[PDB]
Order: sequence, then structure tokens, then C-alpha cells
Amino acid sequence: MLRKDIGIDLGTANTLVFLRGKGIVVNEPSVIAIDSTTGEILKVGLEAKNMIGKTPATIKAIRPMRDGVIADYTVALVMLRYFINKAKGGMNLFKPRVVIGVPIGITDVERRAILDAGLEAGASKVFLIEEPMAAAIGSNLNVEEPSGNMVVDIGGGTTEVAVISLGSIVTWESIRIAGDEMDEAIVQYVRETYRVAIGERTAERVKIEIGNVFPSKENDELETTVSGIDLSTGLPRKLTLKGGEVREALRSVVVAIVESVRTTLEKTPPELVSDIIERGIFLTGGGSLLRGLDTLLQKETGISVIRSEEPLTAVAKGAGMVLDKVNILKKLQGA
Ligand SMILES: Nc1ncnc2c1ncn2[C@@H]1O[C@H](COP(=O)(O)OP(=O)(O)NP(=O)(O)O)[C@@H](O)[C@H]1O
Ligand SMILES: [Mg+2]
Repeated sequence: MLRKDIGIDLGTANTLVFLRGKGIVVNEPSVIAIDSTTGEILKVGLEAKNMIGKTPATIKAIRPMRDGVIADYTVALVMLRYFINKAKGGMNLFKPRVVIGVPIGITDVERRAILDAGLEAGASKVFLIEEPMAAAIGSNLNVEEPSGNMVVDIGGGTTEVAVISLGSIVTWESIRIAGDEMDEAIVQYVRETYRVAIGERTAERVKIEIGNVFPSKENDELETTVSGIDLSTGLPRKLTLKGGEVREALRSVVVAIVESVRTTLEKTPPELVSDIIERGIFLTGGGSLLRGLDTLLQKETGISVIRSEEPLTAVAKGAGMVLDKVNILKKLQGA
């Protein structure tokens, strides 16, 4: 169409862009690298992420999104626009309709922020959409139906657990503890235990290469190495971390995630629980990819837990699909 329909997943880690009629057309890190002095945009997306932690003092790589919402406005807006444009296929004649996914536990203020940043980013109409709602839609689960559907979305910034029914959220919990809060634990684990400082990115790699949360032979045998600075000798050092240590280091966070899942269920009308029980808890979100998280989750709850088919792209998909799911689009907040 002359007016492209965009579903935007503006996350703190990755920003996915869905385009009605063609699938996923933008899929890159929510990072912006500028010139620390002039204020010029150098690169955005993957090229800017690779910059993080390896930049001079004359460059500032910024993660404008923090904890699901806009941490640095004008920066977020500038990023939101690039990604939107890169998607639009190039300046169209008519401003697109945008559905940007947001976390459930967002204040009225953090809300208008994204609504205003969606308009300044060049959009005709902007709707907001709870992330786990889109996540569910973006997986073809019938959210319009009157039957419980529990979703556990663990992104880079926030962990949202939602119980969905009749096109809307019945109960939920949203902690600001997820993917990024995990990297740090790992980073701080190496610092505090091996007295060696590593980078936010080597940690992410560790989180991704051997991140697990359930004790098993396969897992315990896992190993990768980290190269940083030995804070005891100020000498570049390279040490080896085993899966058992990472699991243990991610514990504190893994527990918060689990606690909020428990809490949520505890306050869900029994009729839904009866459903969720036979149906299963849905696990999605980049940060939910930890090894054995479903097993662990399924254990603590006692309910089958099912990993999504495509977690990284489940919100972008939904946010865009909710456009042709008009019975649900009516209940969203717009601008
Ligand atoms: N294989 C993996 N194992 C564990 N964690 C991973 C893995 N792959 C990616 N991640 C992490 O997941 C986070 C991003 O998850 P993602 O679903 O893209 O969320 P987000 O949209 O960026 N943020 P949010 O606003 O919380 O939805 C980053 O912290 C990644 O390090
Ligand atoms: Mg997500």
C-alpha cells in the first residue's frame, strides 16, 4: 500500500520491524553510535553495537532504550526513525501506521514518551501494545478466545509474565530484570570471583555460549573462555569459565524471573489456571533462551512449559499482525 503498516518491536536489546505483507524487514541491535563532540550519527544497529566498549572518547555508543522504555529520548527517537525508514523502503508519500510494543508495567509518562517519539519519528497514527500480547499474537495463539494463555517474555530489559484471555491481559507481573541484568551478573561474577574485569560484550557471549540454569551432565561440561584485565596484576589475562559457574552466577536473576511467574499464577482466576495447566506456559524472549530454563520453569510450577517457535521475532510479528486483528486494535492506546 501507499501507506505501509509497521509493527515495531522497539526493545532495549534488539529492535525488530514487521512490515504488513512481507514479514520481518528490520532486525538489529537497539544501539546508536554518534560523534561525542559534534553530535553526528555514525552508525546504527549492528555496526554500532560492535562499537560498544571499544570506542574512543570521541564516540558515544548509546543504548537509548533501558528497562523496556525510552532512557534517552532524542537518542531513542533518532534510532526509532532510522529503523522505521530503513523499513519503509524509502520515503513514501503517506506516513505509516505504527504499533510499537511496550512493556505492561509502564507508567503513563513512559507511555506518552514512546507515543510522542513515534509521531516525531514520522508516523500518521501510533498505537502501543503490551509486549506479551503481541508475542502471543506473533505465534498464532488465539488470544481473542476465552481460554487462558500464559506468556513469559524475557527480553533484554524486562521480564513480563502475562495471562491472556479475550484479547487482553487478565493478570501479570513485570520486573525490570532480564537479559541485560544477566550479562552484568556474569560480568560482576568474573570481577568479584576472579578479580578480572571483562566487557559487557564478552559476558553476553558467555551468557550465550554456555548460559544454563538447570544442573545436568551436558550443561556442567560446557566451557568457554574470557579475555580481560587481571585487576590483581593489571595484566591482560585469559581465564576459563565452566557452565556450572555461570548457572550459579545467573541464580539471583533466575530466581526473580521464577518468583514473578509464581506470583502471577497465584493471582490468576482458577478458571484460567485450569486452562494454563492443560495448555502450558509459553516461554518466549531472547533472554529466555538460557539452557534448561523451560525445564526449570516447568519444574517450579509443575505445568508444562513450551518454548516459542521464534522468540526474537514474536513481538515484532504480533505488533504488526494486530493491525489486521481489528477487534483487538480497538482497545489499544494511540496517537
Ligand atoms: N542463545 C541465548 N541464550 C541466552 N540469552 C540470549 C541468547 N541469545 C540472545 N540472548 C539475549 O537476549 C536479550 C534480547 O532478548 P530479546 O527477546 O531480543 O529482547 P529485547 O526486545 O531486546 N528487550 P525487551 O524490551 O525486554 O523485550 C539480549 O540480552 C541477549 O543477550
Ligand atoms: Mg522481545
